[PDB]
Amino acid sequence: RIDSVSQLQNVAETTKVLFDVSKETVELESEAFELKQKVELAHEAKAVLDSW
Amino acid sequence: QDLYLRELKDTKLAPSTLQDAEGNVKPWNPPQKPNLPELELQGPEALKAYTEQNVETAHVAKESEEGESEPIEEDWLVLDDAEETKESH
Repeated sequence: RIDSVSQLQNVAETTKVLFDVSKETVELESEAFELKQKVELAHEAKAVLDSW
Repeated sequence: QDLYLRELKDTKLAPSTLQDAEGNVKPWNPPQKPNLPELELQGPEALKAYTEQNVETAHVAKESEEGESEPIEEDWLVLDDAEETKESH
C-alpha cells in the first residue's frame, strides 16, 4: 500500500498544470478556424480567377 | 514583294470589317456579336457555378460555442463516474 500511496505523490500538482495547458492547446485553435475562413475564401477566388 | 503585299493586304483588310469597324460580318450567315461578347461573355459564369462561386460568398462562420455554462449537474456525474473508473482502475 505504500507503493500505491507513493505513486500519487506529486500528481495533483502536475495535473493542475496538465488541465490548464491542455485545454489552452485545445481552445487556442478556433483562431485557426477563423483563419480557415480567410483561407477558403481566397481559395475560391483563386479557383474562379483560374477559370477566367 | 507584291505577292506578299497583296496577300497581306487582303489578309489585313478582309477581316478588318470584323475587327476595326464593327459592321459585323458579310460572309458568315449567323451574326458574330451574339456569339462571343454576348452569349459567351457570360460563358465562364455559364461554365462555372453562378451566384455562389463566382459571387464567391463572403460568408460568416457558424460561431461554435462552449459547454453552455453548466458545471454542476454534469461535473458531479463526471466525479461519480470517475469514482467508478477508479473502482475499476
